[PDB]
Formats: sequence, C-alpha cells, structure tokens
Amino acid sequence: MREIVHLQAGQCGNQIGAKFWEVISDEHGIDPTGAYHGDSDLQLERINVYYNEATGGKYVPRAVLVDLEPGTMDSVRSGPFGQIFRPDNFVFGQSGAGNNWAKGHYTEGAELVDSVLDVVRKEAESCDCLQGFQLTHSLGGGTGSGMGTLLISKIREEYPDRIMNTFSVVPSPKVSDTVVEPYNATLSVHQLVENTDETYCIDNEALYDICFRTLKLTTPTYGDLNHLVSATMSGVTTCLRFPGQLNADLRKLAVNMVPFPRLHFFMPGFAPLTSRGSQQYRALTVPELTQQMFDAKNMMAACDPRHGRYLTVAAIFRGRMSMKEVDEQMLNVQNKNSSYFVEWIPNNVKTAVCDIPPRGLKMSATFIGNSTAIQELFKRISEQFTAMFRRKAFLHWYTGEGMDEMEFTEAESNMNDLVSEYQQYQDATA
Amino acid sequence: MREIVHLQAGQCGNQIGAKFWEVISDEHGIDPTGAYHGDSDLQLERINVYYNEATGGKYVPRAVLVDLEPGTMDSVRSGPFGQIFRPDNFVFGQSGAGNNWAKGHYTEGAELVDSVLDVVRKEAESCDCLQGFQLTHSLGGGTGSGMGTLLISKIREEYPDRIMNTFSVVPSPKVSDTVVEPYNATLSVHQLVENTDETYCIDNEALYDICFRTLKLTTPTYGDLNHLVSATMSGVTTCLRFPGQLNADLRKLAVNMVPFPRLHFFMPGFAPLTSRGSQQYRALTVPELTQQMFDAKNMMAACDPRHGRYLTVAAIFRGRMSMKEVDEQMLNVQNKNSSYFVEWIPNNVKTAVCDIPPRGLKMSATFIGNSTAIQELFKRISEQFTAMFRRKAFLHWYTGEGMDEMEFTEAESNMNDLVSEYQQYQDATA
Amino acid sequence: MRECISVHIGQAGVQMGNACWELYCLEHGIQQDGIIPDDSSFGTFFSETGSGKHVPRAVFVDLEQTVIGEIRTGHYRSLFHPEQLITGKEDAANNYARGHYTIGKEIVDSVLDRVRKMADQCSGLQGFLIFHSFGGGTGSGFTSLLMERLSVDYGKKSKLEFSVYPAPQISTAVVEPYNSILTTHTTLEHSDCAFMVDNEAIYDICNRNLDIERPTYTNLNRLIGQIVSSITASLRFDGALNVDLTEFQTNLVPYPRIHFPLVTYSPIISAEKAYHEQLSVPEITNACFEYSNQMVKCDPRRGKYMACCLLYRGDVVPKDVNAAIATIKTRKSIQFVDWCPTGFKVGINYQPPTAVPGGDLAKVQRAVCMLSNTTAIAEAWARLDHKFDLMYSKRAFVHWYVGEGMEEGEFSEAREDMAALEKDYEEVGTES
Amino acid sequence: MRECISVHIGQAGVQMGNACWELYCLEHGIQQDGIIPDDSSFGTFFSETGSGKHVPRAVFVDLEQTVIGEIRTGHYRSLFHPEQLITGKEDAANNYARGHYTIGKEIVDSVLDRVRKMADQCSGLQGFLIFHSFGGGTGSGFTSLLMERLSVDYGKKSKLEFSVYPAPQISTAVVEPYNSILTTHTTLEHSDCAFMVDNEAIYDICNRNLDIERPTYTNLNRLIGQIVSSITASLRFDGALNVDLTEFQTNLVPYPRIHFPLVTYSPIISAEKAYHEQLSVPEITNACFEYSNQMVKCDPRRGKYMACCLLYRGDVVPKDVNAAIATIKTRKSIQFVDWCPTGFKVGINYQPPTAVPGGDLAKVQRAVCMLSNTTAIAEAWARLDHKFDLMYSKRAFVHWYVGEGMEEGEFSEAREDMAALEKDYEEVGTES
Ligand SMILES: Nc1nc2c(ncn2[C@@H]2O[C@H](COP(=O)(O)OP(=O)(O)OP(=O)(O)O)[C@@H](O)[C@H]2O)c(=O)[nH]1
Ligand SMILES: Nc1nc2c(ncn2[C@@H]2O[C@H](COP(=O)(O)OP(=O)(O)OP(=O)(O)O)[C@@H](O)[C@H]2O)c(=O)[nH]1
Ligand SMILES: Nc1nc2c(ncn2[C@@H]2O[C@H](COP(=O)(O)OP(=O)(O)O)[C@@H](O)[C@H]2O)c(=O)[nH]1
Ligand SMILES: Nc1nc2c(ncn2[C@@H]2O[C@H](COP(=O)(O)OP(=O)(O)O)[C@@H](O)[C@H]2O)c(=O)[nH]1
Ligand SMILES: [Mg+2]
Ligand SMILES: [Mg+2]
Repeated sequence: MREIVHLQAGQCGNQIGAKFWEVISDEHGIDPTGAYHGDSDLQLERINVYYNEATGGKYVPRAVLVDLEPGTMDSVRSGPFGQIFRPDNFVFGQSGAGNNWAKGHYTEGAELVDSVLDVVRKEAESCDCLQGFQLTHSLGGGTGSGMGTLLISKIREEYPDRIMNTFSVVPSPKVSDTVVEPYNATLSVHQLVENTDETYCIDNEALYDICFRTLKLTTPTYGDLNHLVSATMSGVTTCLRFPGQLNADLRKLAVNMVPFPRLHFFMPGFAPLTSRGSQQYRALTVPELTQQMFDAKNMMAACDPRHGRYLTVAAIFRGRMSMKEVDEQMLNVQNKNSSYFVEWIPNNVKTAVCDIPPRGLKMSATFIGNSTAIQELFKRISEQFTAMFRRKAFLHWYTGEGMDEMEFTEAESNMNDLVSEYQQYQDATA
Repeated sequence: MREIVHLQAGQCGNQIGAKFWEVISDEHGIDPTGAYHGDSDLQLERINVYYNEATGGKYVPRAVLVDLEPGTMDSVRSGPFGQIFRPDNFVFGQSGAGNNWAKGHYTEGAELVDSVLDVVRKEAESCDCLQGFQLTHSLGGGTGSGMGTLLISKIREEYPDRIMNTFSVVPSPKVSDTVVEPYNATLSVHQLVENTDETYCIDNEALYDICFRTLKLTTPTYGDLNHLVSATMSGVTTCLRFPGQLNADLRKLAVNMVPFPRLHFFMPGFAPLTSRGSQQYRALTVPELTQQMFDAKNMMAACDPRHGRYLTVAAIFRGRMSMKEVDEQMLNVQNKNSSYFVEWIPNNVKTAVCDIPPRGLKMSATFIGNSTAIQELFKRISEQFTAMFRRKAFLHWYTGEGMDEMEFTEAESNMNDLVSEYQQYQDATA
Repeated sequence: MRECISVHIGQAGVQMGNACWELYCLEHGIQQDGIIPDDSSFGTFFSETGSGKHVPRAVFVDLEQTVIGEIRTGHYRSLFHPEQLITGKEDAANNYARGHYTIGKEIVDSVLDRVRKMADQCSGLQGFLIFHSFGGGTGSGFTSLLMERLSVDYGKKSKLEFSVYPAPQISTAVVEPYNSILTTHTTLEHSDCAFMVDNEAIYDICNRNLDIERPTYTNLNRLIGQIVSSITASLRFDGALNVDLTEFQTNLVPYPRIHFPLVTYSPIISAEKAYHEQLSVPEITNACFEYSNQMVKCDPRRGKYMACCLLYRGDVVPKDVNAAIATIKTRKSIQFVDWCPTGFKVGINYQPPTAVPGGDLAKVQRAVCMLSNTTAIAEAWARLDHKFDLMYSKRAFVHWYVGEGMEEGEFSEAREDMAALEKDYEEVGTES
Repeated sequence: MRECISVHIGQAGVQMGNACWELYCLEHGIQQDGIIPDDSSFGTFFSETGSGKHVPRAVFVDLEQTVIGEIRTGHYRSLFHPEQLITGKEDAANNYARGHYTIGKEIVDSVLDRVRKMADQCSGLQGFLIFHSFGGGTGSGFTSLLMERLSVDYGKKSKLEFSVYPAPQISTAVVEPYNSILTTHTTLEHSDCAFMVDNEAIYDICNRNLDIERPTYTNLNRLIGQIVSSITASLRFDGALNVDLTEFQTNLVPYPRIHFPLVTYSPIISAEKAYHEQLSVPEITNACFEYSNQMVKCDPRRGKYMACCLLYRGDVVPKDVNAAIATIKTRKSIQFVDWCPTGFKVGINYQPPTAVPGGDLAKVQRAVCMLSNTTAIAEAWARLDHKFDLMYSKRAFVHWYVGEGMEEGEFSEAREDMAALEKDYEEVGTES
C-alpha cells in the first residue's frame, strides 16, 4: 500500500536510478536475481512499496526506464542489478536528443511519450493505493530536461491528486558540462514550477566537495556521487517502508515543507559522512549528527543557506534514538540560528524518526531544507540564459525543432517571478 | 455426445486444421499413431466430441479434408499427425482454383462438392447428438472462399437447426497475398452473412504483431501463427469436453454473442502470451489475464475495438480459479470502459470457467468480442472491391467461369448493408 | 499428379530448353539420363517407366535440324524420347510466312500428335510452357500456328510462354519488327501470359552484377533456367504458401489483351562478392524494383505497376516478406495504378535454388523471382511499332513475306491491332 | 544500434580512411579482414554477415583510380565491399569545376546509390562522416556536389566532415585559393560541423613532440585516426558521461554559418620521453589550449573561444576533469566570448586509446581530444581570401574553370559570400 512508481530519464536518471535500486534492494534483502534472502522480516512487510511480486519469490521493481538512446540502459541491464528490472519497462527510441530541450520535449520524445505512458498506467493500475510518482533526471540534458518535463505534465494531467516528487540534478555554477545548459534549465524549470509537488535540487559540484572534504575520497567516480543521491532518496521514503516512533509520509513532508504552491524546491543532505580513518574519532550520536546536518558544507546543493533564510526544514532520522535528544537538538538549532529561520513561521522544523537504520549504520538522518537562498541558483541561471538569449546564441537549434522565441521569453519571465517570490518571502512581517 | 465435425478447405484451412488436430490430440493424450496414452481419465471421458473410436484403442478424428489440389494434403498426411486421419476423408480434385471465387464455387468445386457431402453425411450420421459443423478456411483464396461457402450453403440447407461456426482467415489491410482478394472476400462474405451462425474473423497481420510484440518471436513461421489460431479454436470448445464451475456450449455462446441474426462476426483473442525471457516477471493470475484479454494489441483481428463499441463479449476461462476474481474483473472492465460497451445491452459479458487448463499452463482464457469496430474491415474491403469493380479490373476471369456482373453488384450491396447495420447499432438509445 | 508440357520452338527455345532440362535433372538427382542413382517430386516434369528411366515431358520442335541434331549428339542424347525431337527440312529463314504458312503446315500435324500423346498420359493437365524467340522464323510463325492449334484442341487449358523479346538497341536480324508484330497479332487471343526477357538486359546483368565480361548464350540461358525453376518450384516442391500456374493468369492479367509481364531474379550475385553481402529478405525484395536488375530493358518507373508476383525460395520467413512488401508499398517512387489497391501475389517455397556446376551464380541461401505487369512495356511496343512503320512504309522486305503464303493486307491488320493494344495500355493507365 | 556512414573523397580522404579503418579494425579485434578470431560494439561501424565477415560501413570514392587501386591490392583488399570502392575515368586535375560539374556528374549517381543501400540497412541513422581535402579536385567539387545531394535525400541527418584545411605557408597546389573558397561557398548551407586540420600544424607536432624528423603522410593520418576514434568512442564504447554525434552540432555551432571548429589531441608524446611524464589529467587538459599543440596552425589567443568539447578517454576521474576545467576558466589569457558563460561540453569514456603497431605515439593511459570553435579561424579565412583576391584580380587561372562547366560569375558570388562570413565572424566576436 502507498506504492511508489519510479520513472527514469536520460543518462543521468538511468545512472542514478540503477544505484538507487541497488541500495533499496540491499536494505530489503533482495538478491540481484530477484530472490529474497533478508534476515529481518520487517524489511519484507512493506516490500510492496517499490516491488511487485511474482512466482518463486521473484520481486520486480515498479520502475520505468526511458531514454531516447539505448546505450545507457544496455549498460544498466548488463550491469549488476540490471536483470532485476522487467524487460517491458525499457522504453526507448533510436535517435537521441542532442542535449537540446526542444528535441526531447516536442520532436523526439513527443512520439515516444505515449509508449512510456502505456507502461506507467499499467504499473500504476497494479497498485492497491498509489502514493505518488518518483522521477530522476537532469535539467542540463536533453532527454531529462525535455522528456522528463513532458512526462511530468502528462502524469499530472492524468493523476492530478497524486504527489509527484522529482530528484533533479541541477547544473553547477563553477563549471558546466553542456553549452546549452541555461536553455535546458530555464525551459525545464518553467515546467517544474507548475507540475510537480516537491523538487530535490542537487548539483554535482556540491557532491564533489562532500567527497573531497568530508569523505576524503581521492578517486570519486559517478558511482560514489550516485550513492549519495541514493541515500537521500531512500531516506525520504523510509516511513512508508519501516515503522518508527514518529512517521513522515511523502505528503506529510510536502504539507510541512511547502508553504506556498510554487516554493517547492528543496536542497537535501545526509549524515553521518566520515572517512575511513576518521571513524574512530567520532561519537556517532544524535548531537553531532544534527550538528553536521545543518552545516552548509554537508549539503548536496551549491547554494549556501547562510545567504538566505530557511522557510521550513525536515529531519528524517533513522535508527533507535532518544526522542528527547532529537527534539532538544532541533530546538537547540532553532534557538542559535534564529536569524536563519523565517520569523512568520513560528516553528520551522518537521521531525520524524524511523526505527530501522541503513545497513552497516547504527544511526542516520536525512535533511531537507526549503531555503530562500535557493534564489541564487535560479538567478544565476537567469543571468546565463539572458546572456545567451540576448543575441540568439543557439536558438536556431531550438526553434528548428518546433519551439518559438516567445516560449523562451515566457520561461525567463516565469523563472524571474519565482526568484522574486522567493526573495519576497525572505523579509519579516510588515 | 454433442459431437463436432471438422471441415477443411483450401491450403489455409488444411494447414490450420493440421495444427488444430495436433493440439487437440495433445490434450487428450492421443499419440500420432492414434493410440491413447493420457494420464488423466477426464480427457478420455468426452473424447467422442471430436474423435471416433476403432478397434485396438485407435481414435479417428471426425475431420473432412478437402481441397481442389492434393499437394496440400499430401503434405498433411506425410507430416506428423497426418496418418491419424481416415484416408476416405481426403476428398480432392485434380485441377485447382486459380485463386478465383468463381471457379471454386461454380465450376471446379461444384462437381466435387457432392463427393464431400457424401463423406459429411456419413460422418454426421455416426454422431449420437450432433452439435454443429466446424469449418476452417480463408476468404482470400479460391478454394476456401468459393468451395467453403458452397459447402456452408449445402450443409445449412441440409442441417438447418445445427450450429455452424467458421474460423475464417481474413485478408489483412496492410499487405495482400492475392491480387483478387476483394472479389473473393466480398463474394464469400455475401454467403457467410446468410448461412453461418458465428464467424471468427482473424488476419495474419494481427498474428504477426502478436508474435513480434508479445511473444518476441524473431522467426515466426506459419506453424506459430496456426498454433495461435488452434488455441482459440480449442478454447471455445472446452466446456463440451471438460467440466467446469460454469459451462458454455457453442449454442450458449451464439445466444449470448449474437443479438441480431446478421451481426455474427467475432474477433478472438488468447491469454497468457509471454516470451521465454519475460515469464519470470509475471504473476500469472486472473487480474492480469483479464487485463491483456481486452488489450487491443492482443487481439487476432486487425480492427481495433477502440474505434467502435462492443455489442457483446465472452470470456471462456480455463484452469482452477476463484469465481469471485473472475466476476470482479469482468465487472471491473465493464465499469472502466463503459464508453466501449453498447448501452442498450445492460450486461455485455458472458463468462465461463473450465476446470482443466491447456498442457503446460496453470491458467488460460479465450476472448470473443462482437464489436461494431469490425465495420472497418468490411468497409475497407468494400473500398478495394469497388475500386477494382469500377473498371472491370479482373471480371473476365470470373464471368468466364459462370458468374455474372449482377452477382458482383449484389455482393457489394449486401456487404454495404451489413456495414450500415453495424454502424446503426453503434448509437445509443434514441 | 500435376504436370507441365514444355514446348521448345526454334533455336532460342531449344537452346533455352537445354539449360532448363539440365537444371531440372539436377534439381531431382537425375544422372543426365533417365536414371536416378541408388528424387520423388519429379513427376510434374518427368514421366516414369518401369526400366527406371525418367522421360522429360517436353517437345523439341525446329524446322532447322542443326541445333536439335546437336542434342542427339550431346550429353542428353539418351534423356529425351527420340520422337519428341522433331526436325524439319529447311528453316524459316527469318521469315514469319515460311514458319506459319509453308513449312509449319508440314510439321504442325506431327508436333500436335506428340502433344496429344502426352496430354492424355497426364493424371491431370495443368498448362503448357512455350519457349520461343520473338526475333522471327520458327519462333514467330510456328508458335502462332501452334498456339492457335492448342487453343482449340485444349481450349481453356493454361498456356504460358517465355519469349525472348527484341532488345531496344541490340539486334541480330533485320526483319524483327515484321516478325515481332505479326506473331503478336496472332498470339494475343490465344495466349494467357507471356513472360518477356531481353538479351541486352541480361547482358547488362551478367557483367554488371556477375563480374563477367564474356557472356555467351549459355550464360543467359542458365539465368533463364533459374526463373522457370522458380515459377514451377511450387508444383515441384513443398512450401509455406504455394502458387499454381493457373493462378498467374488471374493475378497478373487484369484484361484479356494485357498479359505481358516483365521478369526479375534478385540474387544474381558473383560468388566472390557474395561473401560481403547479408542477402537478407528485405534487400533482395528491393532489388527487384530497381531498373538495374530487370531482365527486360524497360524502366518500370516510366510507368505504373499493375500486378506483381513474388515467388520466394529457400530460407524465407513470411513475416519478413510481409515487412519488405509493406515498405515497398510505402515508397512513392514505386507507383502502383490506383484501381489496383491489392497489388501483390506472394508465394513462398522451402527449396533453395540449386547452382549448376560450372555456372556463374553464387550458392545463395534465399531467392525471389518477381513477375510484374507494368504499363512501362507500352513504350517497348511503341518503339517496336515505329521500326515496323519505317520498314513497311517503304515495303522494305515485303516481297519475301507476300511470296510465301502471306498477303499484303495482313501487314496492315497486324499493325493496326498493335496500335489498338498500345491504345489499350494507355486507357488502362488512366483513371477518371 | 547506432551507425555512422563514412564517405572518403579524393586521395586525402582515401588515405586518411586507410588509417581510420586500420585503427577501427584494431579497436575491435578484427583481423585485417572481416573475420574476428576465436569485439561486440563494432556494430556502429561494421556491418555483419552470417559468414562471420564484418563489412566496413564506408564508401571510398575517387575520380582517380590509383589510390583506390592500391587498396584493392593492399592488406585490406578483402575487407571492404568491392562496390563500396568507386573509381572514375580521369581525375579532377586540381580543378573544382571538373569535380563538381563534369566528372562528378558521372559518379555522383553511383556513390549516392551505395549510400542509399547503407542508409536503409541501419537500425537507426545517426549521421555522416566525410573525409576530404580542401586543396581541390575531387575534395572541393565532388564533396560540395555530394553534400548538396545528401542534404536533400536525408535532410536533417547530421553531416560531419573532416577537412584538410590549407596551411598558411606550406602548399602543394597553385590553385588552392580558388578551390578552397568555391567549395566553402557551396558547403556552408549543407554542412553541420567541419573539423579542420592542417598538414603544417601536424608536421610541427610530429617533430616538436614526437621526436621524428621524417614524417610521411602515413604519420599524419595515424594522428588523425586517433582523433576520429575519440570522437566516435562514445558510440563504440561505454563511459561515465557519453556524447553523441548530434550533440556536437548544438554544443559547438552557435550560429548556422559559423561551424568550423579546430582540433587538438593532447598526449602526443614519444614513447621514450613518456617515461619522464606523469601525464595527469590537469596537465594534458592544459596542453589543449597551447598554440604548440593545435592541429590547425591558427593561434587561439589571437581570438576568443566560443565553444569547447573535451572528450576524455581511459583512466579519467570526473572530479579531476571538473578541477582542471575550473582552473582553465580562471586563466585570463584563455579568453571566452562574453555571451557564452557556459563554455564547455564534457565527455568521458572508459576505453584508453589503442596504439597502432609500428606507430609513433606512446602507450598512453588517458587522453583528451578537444574540439574548439574560435574566432581566431577568422584570420585564416581572411588570409585565404587575400590569396584568392590576388589571383582572381589577374584572372590567373580562370580559363581552366570557366571552360569546364563553371561560369565567371560564380567566382564573384563565392568570394563575396566569404566576405560575408568573415564579416559574420567579426559581429559574433563583438558585444554591445
Ligand atoms: N537467350 C537466348 N536467345 C537466343 C538464343 N539463340 C537465339 N536467340 C534469340 O533468337 C532471336 C532470333 O530468333 P531465332 O531463335 O534465332 O530464329 P528461329 O527461332 O530459329 O527461327 P528461324 O529464323 O527460322 O531459324 C535472336 O534475336 C536471339 O536473340 C539463345 O541461345 N539464348
Ligand atoms: N593529411 C593528409 N593530407 C593529404 C594526404 N594526401 C593528400 N593530402 C592533401 O590533399 C591536398 C590536395 O587535395 P588532394 O587530395 O591531393 O586532391 P584530390 O582530393 O585527390 O582531388 P584531385 O585534384 O582531383 O586529385 C594537399 O594539399 C594535401 O595537403 C594524406 O595522405 N594525408
Ligand atoms: N551524478 C551523476 N550525474 C550525471 C550522470 N550522468 C550525467 N549527469 C549529469 O547530467 C548532465 C548531462 O545531461 P544528461 O542527463 O547526460 O543528458 P540527457 O541524457 O539527455 O538527460 C550533466 O550536468 C551531468 O553532470 C551520472 O551518472 N551521475
Ligand atoms: N495462418 C495461415 N494462413 C494461410 C496459410 N496458407 C494460406 N494462408 C492465407 O490464405 C490466403 C491465401 O488463400 P489460400 O487459402 O491459399 O487459397 P485456397 O487454397 O484456394 O483456399 C492468404 O491470405 C494467406 O495469408 C497457412 O498455412 N497459415
Ligand atoms: Mg532457326
Ligand atoms: Mg586525385
């Protein structure tokens, strides 16, 4: 019950998703062949949240893998935990999008979206009680930015009441990996602000800092980054799967984290994160976990909360803990940093405590923060977008696929309005 | 009791029939030599429905094989399960029909039909209680279209009350395999609408899709297609041969499936159909079987039901199942797709549940749907027929065999009327 | 059970027949004689005797006696029945009148009797296969004489003929236009379906696709031998979707006077360059519609298709055949006439084509023979009629024809009939 | 699944192709034939046949028949399909008019057909790779003729071309300015992205970094072979951050008429002096921006960058790639145009470059290929236009071009178009 259906997109989503399903399968005792060999029976009670059952103990993830190119999934199915997925769920075309939002959304993905929906509806209709849709993609690419937002609009129009949460990789400020990022980001964001309930903004540059600074990793592959993203995606959906002293459903977070309809962009975090040599110098207790959760150096988004104020916050703990400690620490954080929390919200923290921790850890915690400092990210993209758009830097690649320059102006105006709204609610009462 | 006598025709019927008798013999434990070696005694209790008995445990099918050319049957008798048939039942001429309906019906088959009837009457008179006649042929050929309809008229005039069901292969819309298909189809249909009780329209193109899409077969021979047709022909005649929680006789289906006398064209289906690699990702339960039964991609006819409305439907299940599930699923389908079902019929589903499933399957189901969308098939043939007939494209081959142009006009008018009637009953009350 | 009587007229038919019956004997394990070594479907072409000797069901007729005299001395001397091989006193000398009126009258009653002794020996008669030249002589006069005689003795029985149609540029006789029109006028009402081939077209294929700069007539005949084997493979062998000789008449001939299909055979590939080819069903099917592979030097795209018969062989999957034809139907360049939405007749056989030792074709796995009726052949008739008009206007060679049993009027009647046929091809090609 | 059709035009393209397909066969375990010994991603370049023979998906076309005739006698004689290798009667004789108007017209319909037989055989068409010379002859006229033909038959399909751009000082033909401008004028509107290389620039690299005083054309081609392998490595192999040929068009071409990136390949190092080098990611990344390592003798710092594609290979960590690019962005000397804050497209692949036996490059662990679009190339066009202006002012060699299908006006139209393009490069390089 309260089933979640996972949607992929592009190379980023498919690579992140493949790691998410390896982590989830690990905490539920699911072998790469699909059989269950877990020890605790609790991990099997709510296994229906992500997995469908079959004969012989085989469990099939409720995942839909889609890309405009099959090279990425062929890697997915060939790699570990790739044979787990249902073959019919690999929906793909032949000609990929050239990192342009127009092709993925209007031309290339348009003719393939129907094939995906026919799999989504079939997956959704098998759920006793559908909780929501989970999408992993990237705003800087073409498939994820274009097709991922096309799917979002299609599903929202078909399942208006269900919760839709997106874990989107955002372009980093320091260095880019695609020359047309401002166009893909601006156009993709124009869709997200209207057709999703809670977007978890992350960027690789921030995860590079975490691996370099905290984990002291000298050879951080994309597998290491994707594991970090996986852990936070597992954290926000643990109450649905395990019991605890205080539960938090996805809609429970959205209600507590989204004051206004359009301010639904979150910057996640995780704890504990320690190197292999620094593990023997740590207490591993609630007071320190809460300390690094709010540390700006341990957040998976570029924007620093110190530059703005927290509208709201969520702290989904895991492992058996003293509820007294948890509340005292959250209150302690609230008192010290009273300047960092918006004042017209008397309480800015939503708490939850799951009983079962991730494998190999006695304790854990996932941080979710809706901060007005996120306005920096969108404002930075606006500056890049308007720079290129001022002299038709690359439009012909977009307008030739069916787009129009008017849509470019509308997307920029909408993003600027959102930045204005985030700034407006950063000021105190009256 | 309730014996069925099987009639072949042409190369299509003889090839389909040879596979049908291999499948039937498999579920009754009949060896290719005619001996019985089944395990369950139930498959032997009603073996008289298709087989006649002889000394030494030999069982002889009640089949009549006829073609205007012996090349096809010589393949039948030389192949497996060919020595099973009674040699006297191979009734054939020397000069075949050149894929023209006129030759098979008026000239070539006319002089040979009497030889066939003398075998049909001899077969029928050996039945304790004759249920009906089963004919397999093709509307695009010359023997099946011409002679098969000539036999139909002869038997209907000789056994007016018995049920006559035809499993006719219909020309595909995409590509043809005979230049004169519109003439053979139109003339053959002119006879079917008046002299048969229930026609099961199928086309190869649809079966090509099923093998390509569902079964993921890369080398689909005609043996694979004929097996699909065999399974549905076995399904509709399982209640006569095995017990179940709820039985459905051939006349039971005809009453529930044919509201008006002329609307007796059905588009069958089958389930489960899964590839060899996708079997381990399926539950194999009633809810999913009923789901793909009504899927337009799993039907053995080109016409898509979404373009029209179901007048009636039948769902002959096989295997031990929960009757509660079956009724709930049929009701569930009825509620969701209320637009697809005609409204002046309060209930559009006829259900049946046989206890014994096909060999190697725990569960199965056969779908039969009388849909107004079938009007597309006949309308498409009408467009092709009138195109050729407008300028005497190939008439001289037909009028030279004894036909007349008046018969061509009458056949087209009758087919157009049937299309009109199907369209008329697609509109709601008043 | 089934049967086919092969009548070979003239030097072309006799020499084409030599290749056909070298292939059939090879397709059945026969040993260049009627003997089969220490192989069951032969009955369609070979009669059997208690001695273990199989006798071809063919008639070789020629007014000249040099070509047939070479058979009697060849390797197949002991194969044919000696009375099947009919030879005359003096050839027709490239004159239609001699073949039809003066010399043919002295042999027709002899060949027709041997045909009779074969027709009544068949369990069931299916049709006649006629091999002859269109250039002239025996092939133009004797055939039209024989065709009229078969049309009355056997009436509605199928009569298929394989004609070596004159090439547009290449020519070996000076009076071909006279013979070509005269024979056509007397064969339209007595022939069911005439399959056309041109020496020039096969000459192009033999060097363009087979890598041979020195094609003899043996090479062309071996290519024609494959085609006839494919046409009659359904009778001779088992298959998934068979076709009978009587089916061609209705499938390819929309109108009684328009029965001149072209011919094609796709996998005409050298053995060496076959190693670099997949030879899949979709590609060979597309090759049939290319002007570069037609066996008649008439461009299909100059006109509209009216009917097509695809006779596949060997390892072929009917699903692939469905796909390939579907794509070809999609192509706009490949134009079918509007009044024929149903454009294709399909036939599939399980027997791969056999390669003659010492031949040129590769050991292909699957092959397709295409028989297409097109309005493009109207251009060839117009070109042929122009050549006839030039000569006749001057009465260039009339005195030879008039003085050997014919008459002046027949030249006018034959030409006007060809004008009507050319008009008919135009009416068929226009709609509304 | 993916595919790339390689068209090699002229002596340069054919000889460059010889190196490319010696590398691809080595990158896939192929054995100089279509055979693979007793190796699964080849499908992008090699078609497969049931015989176990892999057929390159390339077309070799030349009006001259000496270079291709050497392939047919070379070690790769039994690799290519014989009909892929197309040869003409007489070369273009360094004349654009002959290649485009007189001789090209007699071969274009033949090469285009073989392209068609390849395009329809691909599960999905991705783009075309064109190798040709800019000096002239076939490379200048035939290509612009072929490019216009591909632009209509295939429309929006990607068309990438590798051009041997004329060197500033070194020259081997006297009429290069005529051919260079004429082909450019007819390829701006039909080409997506043209990668430029100069013989002189690679000559400097081959002795300055590789320790060789005697570079032949084989050495230069082997260097170009590595670049194309890197560009197409994403399709051929797995990686952390892949890139597709259709991505270059949007990433590198800000405007339709400005699509002339430079080329670079950093670890061009001798085997002996590689023992004294760390060859870490930051250092090789910095080498790409040095004028001493460009494969086109145009200095980047004379202009402003507009787009860059870094295609890493082998043992590479994306964190290092992030750092190195970050530092390069910091350097003030490396100037990017203001209207392109997003300056880099990055691609990472797990397959280390393979070294050809008998080659000169070292057995490097990781390598980077950089494809940069810069305004500096505007200087090269201006220099080229000056040379054309000098000759044309005197009508130095016009009579050859006018008399072989071309016309006097086309010289003026071609030059003014180049003037507009040079003007366009200036407008793009200025802001506010
Ligand atoms: N394909 C093929 N065509 C041939 C062959 N021999 C002759 N022909 C054709 O036959 C045409 C002329 O008719 P012929 O067969 O030579 O003359 P005929 O049928 O013997 O009649 P006569 O003139 O009386 O000898 C020529 O234009 C040739 O193209 C052959 O061996 N193979
Ligand atoms: N890198 C490289 N460049 C070459 C090679 N061969 C020729 N070129 C270049 O090609 C330029 C001239 O064009 P060509 O390829 O020689 O002439 P073409 O394309 O054969 O056209 P034609 O004049 O008709 O023969 C010269 O300036 C050379 O720089 C080669 O093997 N490698
Ligand atoms: N963490 C992570 N990020 C990725 C991965 N692959 C791509 N990205 C990011 O995605 C962006 C490129 O867009 P991409 O998803 O590849 O284009 P698409 O395939 O059309 O969606 C860049 O900002 C990359 O940083 C991955 O495997 N892991
Ligand atoms: N499924 C199937 N269809 C066939 C077979 N043989 C022929 N057909 C179909 O029958 C039609 C041809 O008519 P045919 O029956 O061969 O002519 P007939 O022998 O005079 O009845 C075509 O539409 C074929 O698709 C077969 O073995 N299996
Ligand atoms: Mg002669
Ligand atoms: Mg040259």
